[PDB]
Amino acid sequence: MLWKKTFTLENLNQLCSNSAVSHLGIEISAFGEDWIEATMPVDHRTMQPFGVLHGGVSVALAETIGSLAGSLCLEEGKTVVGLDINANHLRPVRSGKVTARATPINLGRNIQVWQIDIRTEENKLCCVSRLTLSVINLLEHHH
Amino acid sequence: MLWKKTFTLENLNQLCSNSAVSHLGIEISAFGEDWIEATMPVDHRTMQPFGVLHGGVSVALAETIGSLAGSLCLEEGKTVVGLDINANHLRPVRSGKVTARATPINLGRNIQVWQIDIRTEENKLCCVSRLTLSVINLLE
Amino acid sequence: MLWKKTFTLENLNQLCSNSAVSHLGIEISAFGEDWIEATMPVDHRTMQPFGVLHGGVSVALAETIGSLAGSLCLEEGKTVVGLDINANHLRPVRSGKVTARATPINLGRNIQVWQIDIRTEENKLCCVSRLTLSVINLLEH
Amino acid sequence: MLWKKTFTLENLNQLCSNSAVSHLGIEISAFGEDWIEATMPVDHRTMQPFGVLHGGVSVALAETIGSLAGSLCLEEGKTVVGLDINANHLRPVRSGKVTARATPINLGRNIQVWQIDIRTEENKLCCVSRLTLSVINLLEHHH
Repeated sequence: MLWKKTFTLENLNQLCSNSAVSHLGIEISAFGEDWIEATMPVDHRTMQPFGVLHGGVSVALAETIGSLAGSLCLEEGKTVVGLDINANHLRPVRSGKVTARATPINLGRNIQVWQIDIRTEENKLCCVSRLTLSVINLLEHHH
Repeated sequence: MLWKKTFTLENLNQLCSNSAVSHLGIEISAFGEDWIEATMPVDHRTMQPFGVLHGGVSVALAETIGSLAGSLCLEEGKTVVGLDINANHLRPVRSGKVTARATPINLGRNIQVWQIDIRTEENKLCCVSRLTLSVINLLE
Repeated sequence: MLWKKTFTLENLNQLCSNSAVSHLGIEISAFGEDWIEATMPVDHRTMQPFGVLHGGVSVALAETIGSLAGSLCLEEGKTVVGLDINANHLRPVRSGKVTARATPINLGRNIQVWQIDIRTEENKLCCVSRLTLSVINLLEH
Repeated sequence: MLWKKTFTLENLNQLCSNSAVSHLGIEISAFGEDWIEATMPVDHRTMQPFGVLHGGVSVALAETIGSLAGSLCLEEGKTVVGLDINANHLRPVRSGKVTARATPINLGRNIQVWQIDIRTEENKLCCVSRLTLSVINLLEHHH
């Protein structure tokens, strides 16, 4: 099992409240031994001005679930900071909710690399992303 | 000039109402000869739970302003589709507003590449992004 | 299956000769129903100065196998143009050959997106890459 | 200012000898206060079968010049490792030499981000790239 922190979906969702995450309707929704998922609605909150899911907001979803995932793979007292992200948009989404699944590509001492695949409710791949994170020690004095 | 469509900031801001763009408090805020800017507040709509600007939302800002810029560089009957984007987050932002400026790298017949630089109110670069768009001929 | 062109490894290697591909000692090495591989030695032709495989060169390999894979998924009279590529380097490589496997992510009408994984001799992932290609119709282009 | 190591272009070219850098005909060719350049011939060593400069080889040139630049900004005892790179290929090149310039975007304690722009001898922009580097310390014992 990948995780080093103990958590529940309910506790994760509470932590994310009052932030860009809750503001965008994003919900941490499911997890397994080595992946975790978040969903997000396609509606006026998340669409670009022509009735489709805003591609930039898709990336917001990817960075959210990947950073969360990366932190859960570290012991208490450590967490991650997003360094960079890239993504390809593969198809437009007009309705329903999308689901982003984060899976680890490499978990280093200092650097983590995560894959995030975002799929429509029809299970079609609509976005693929790769995220690079830095591992930080929370007890270091300068923060 | 760069622009092929006529537009005003008020018009552009009306086009973006009741969407992800207005939902994030993003405002199309200025433009020149070959650049255009949008602003976004750093607050509870746009921050991580832990109180810094959400880097994913900076990307949303970047894609908004670059795609808009891309469409303005095309004649009527043509538009753009977001193909890919990448970004580096350079520094944390904890308050104020940030400004994203889109400038063109290459405007081709089929493909456009745009640079987006996002800066803090202290004029510091906090995020850089490159955006690739596909040019589509709607009627033709 | 995946491929729309018939081909052999021998034919592919020959087409690639007297170019950057052969200059780098890259060889098209195996394929399956929906993936294709190339190998590349780690020696003085491909190392950066302090004795490890050069990351940029690893990306040249990725773009090589991804683009070839792309072209083999199209019918005659069609081909691909590299639009962009990105990669993460995961670990240093000091010897042997590395192997790059291309697998498709999405093959659309006008754009193809390809995944490329590069692994060492002990099957360790040393580089991961995504490549974006433009589909061109040679008969109007 | 930017540079923390003392160097000349001859030193740098000496350092790159008998490596992928020399193998590709890449030459360190100029530098200023805030940037450094390298050239590379477009010929059979560097073209793809279709007779244009190999895009992957352009990225090799970008990573080369950015990583070298990255190490030159650091005190003796420290250097860099490539973490990731991305590039867009903007136009075919079929002859002459290309020139790549690395200019820093942000230099952190642990992470550096570099811009590389590659141009043809007509000074047309043919490739833009961004490189992320990790800062390492070579002088730690033991350890």
